[PDB]
Amino acid sequence: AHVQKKNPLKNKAVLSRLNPYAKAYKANVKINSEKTPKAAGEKFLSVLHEN
Amino acid sequence: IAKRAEAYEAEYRAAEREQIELARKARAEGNYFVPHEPKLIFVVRIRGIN
Amino acid sequence: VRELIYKRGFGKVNKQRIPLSDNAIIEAALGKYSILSVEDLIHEIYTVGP
Amino acid sequence: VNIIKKRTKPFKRHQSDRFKRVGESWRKPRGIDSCVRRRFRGTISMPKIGYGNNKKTRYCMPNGLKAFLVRNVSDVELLLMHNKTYAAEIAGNVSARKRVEIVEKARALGVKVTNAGAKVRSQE
RNA sequence: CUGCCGAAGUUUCCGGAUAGCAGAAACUCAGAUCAGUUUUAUGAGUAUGUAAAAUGAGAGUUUCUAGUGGGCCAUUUUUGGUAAGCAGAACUGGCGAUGCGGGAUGAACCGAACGUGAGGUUAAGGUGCCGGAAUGUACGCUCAUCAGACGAAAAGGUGUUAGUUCAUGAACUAGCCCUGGGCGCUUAAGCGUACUACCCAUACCUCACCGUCUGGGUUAGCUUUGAGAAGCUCAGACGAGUAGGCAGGCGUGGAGGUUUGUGACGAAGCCUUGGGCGUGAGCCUGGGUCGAACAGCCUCUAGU
RNA sequence: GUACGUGAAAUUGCUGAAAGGGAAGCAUUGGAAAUCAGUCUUACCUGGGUGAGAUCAGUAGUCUCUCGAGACUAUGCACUCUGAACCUGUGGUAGGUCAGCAUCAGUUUUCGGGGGCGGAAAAAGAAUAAGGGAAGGUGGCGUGUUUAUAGCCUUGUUGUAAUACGUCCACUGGGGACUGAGGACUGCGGCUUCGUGCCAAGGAUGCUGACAUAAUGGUUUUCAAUGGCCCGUCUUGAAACACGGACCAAGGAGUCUAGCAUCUAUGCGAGUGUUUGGGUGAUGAAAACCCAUCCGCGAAGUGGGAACGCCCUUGUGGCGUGCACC
Repeated sequence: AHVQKKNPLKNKAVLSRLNPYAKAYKANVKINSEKTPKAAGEKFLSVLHEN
Repeated sequence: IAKRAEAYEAEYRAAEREQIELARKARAEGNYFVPHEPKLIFVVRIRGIN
Repeated sequence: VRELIYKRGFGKVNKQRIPLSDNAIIEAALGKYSILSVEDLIHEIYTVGP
Repeated sequence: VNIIKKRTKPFKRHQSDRFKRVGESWRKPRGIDSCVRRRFRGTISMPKIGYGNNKKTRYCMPNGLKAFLVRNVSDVELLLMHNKTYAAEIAGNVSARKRVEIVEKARALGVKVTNAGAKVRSQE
């Protein structure tokens, strides 16, 4: 048993064996849009742009 | 395992988003955010046995 | 953490370096702690569980 | 499992070429100051267990067979079940009369003979 | 011949009894302890110590039983110093039993500690040529007619580069230049800094193989037959080595047994740029020479 | 061929080949030259024809073993069998070194395409716009100006952004190199309505090409590149140094024995030990075999291994060897 070690990051068949979740993963989800509320008050900006 | 693995990944994403949102509100409002100090560390030995 | 346990992941089984090629290897050694897979092992390591 | 030799050169005794009184049969150097025992750079190699050959291919001739020493027709018939694993090698002191009898018997058994042409002539 | 284990190189009294280091045997023992380790806080005086937390490892033994009873390189702390060096304690490790990459070369400097190999990647050092690798990028100093690359030293510099202070100047500060491995190099192939590329160790990774150690499997011996159970099989880790210890083997003379063994159709020996086997001691074999005896296996023996 | 069996090494002469310039021999890797080794397609399968014979006879006898098992002897060649001989096939498959490619698996190196998420939700910038100054532009008179017939900076500000950097994708497309351990089946998985199903899932397979008078490698001599000190002893910190060594062959050093102790094996066991001696041994008789009387030595509370019965199991209860505690 286990004559050869196969890398789950390269062998996709070994990955499905070890992780029964990679089938439904959906890595790149989109959470941003064209209404991004830039959040940096004038107090913080003044401190940052100080001296 | 499929349900547990899915739960773990959602936990990581929620925690990562929580840090981003909390820092965003601290930056915008005016105070400062101090995230939790690390609890897990990876050590690599770089010197030989001599 | 995730890639280390996958590519370079080995477990101490009967004082032997047995690679974690199957979830049954992890369960047979950490089943008493409700760790049954590599993702449970990753979750325990990354989040520093009990 | 093809035959692999970790080394083909022999291990010659140190200073065996310099002196005719010193044979080339390997002798482990005992001098503490000797650079060969200390295994310096450029010096000759020493027999180590790492040089040992594969157990499966050990004792195997380049054709994959193991030499089995044979002195009469009784020894050839022994390789009936092992003609794919062993080759018959007639001893050096077996006369040319017995060598002929061995060679004909080995031919029917399908047994390779390493020195089947020694001490004999052919006449077709 | 190979394999495995492996020191001490010095406390204490005083040629030894020791101890200690390294092995064997007889044990018991994880619901237990141990540690060239860090802690918690308070006890005492940041250090030091404490009982009970973290990390790692299963540990404690009792008996006897080989070898050693020095030094060197020195570092550091450190005492006295004394023209000045230097010497004196402890401490620290290394060399001593240790090969390898670098250091132009190198017994003690920088890396790294070793089974046989393939591939990859590095360390210390390096990439003008010798020499494997950018005559790479960016920003600066210097032109040395004794450059630089590795005390005559105080100063002198109508030698400078930048800056600081006071303020037309004055000095000051810091750094380069002068006076006091080879070839060659000069907006460098020198020096300083930053940044990517690249070179390669016996080191690191992956794989194969050798061996040792450790753990596991294997009998109503199942048509998987793989029960020389002293066999077969699975797995993981490891590999320097002096003294010393322990295993397994190779070879020689003779003896008991055995091969219903080899031999004048050529024994033994010898020669040979013939062939093969074994990590090795060694063994088998072709040809030549030669002319009467000789060998394998099990055991015994020794003027081996 | 009496300088006489075999005829080693050191050493010498001649001949042949090769290399020559000073540490050298030697080690590693290949070239060249010389030489050598083994590996071959041949068989297998199938069909018919012809004859054959026995382990075949809707067959007769003998022998040896334990009805039938072997060996034969006659007689037949169909019924079966003999891949049996040959003709017929010109049927079909065809084994060892090299080489090439393709599908893969392991390791690794090297370019590229996208997509999320972070930062001042990048900063800039294009761009809406108010003001100001000069490295004063343009006008005005080198001096001073404030957009003129350039514009610059600052500021809020125009629809939002984009990009860079960091990070992630169980997103994706190529190139190169090394490796192929194992050897029926099991297992974990993915596809698949299910599948003696298929698969990149407990380690390489498939498709081809070249050669026997050759291909491929080995050996020897030499060359090239890289490295490389002379051993043994003694010394001391390792050294160094000083000792031994012209060469070759043969000989040449922990042996035998008497005690003692340890460990192991073997026999017997409160015993044990035949061999001072006697008996005996017909064939070799210094052996082996047998033993009368003496004698030597020896002797005269807990923990806990293992097992039983209960307890879902742990655990409890009864019973404890050896040894250490009491």
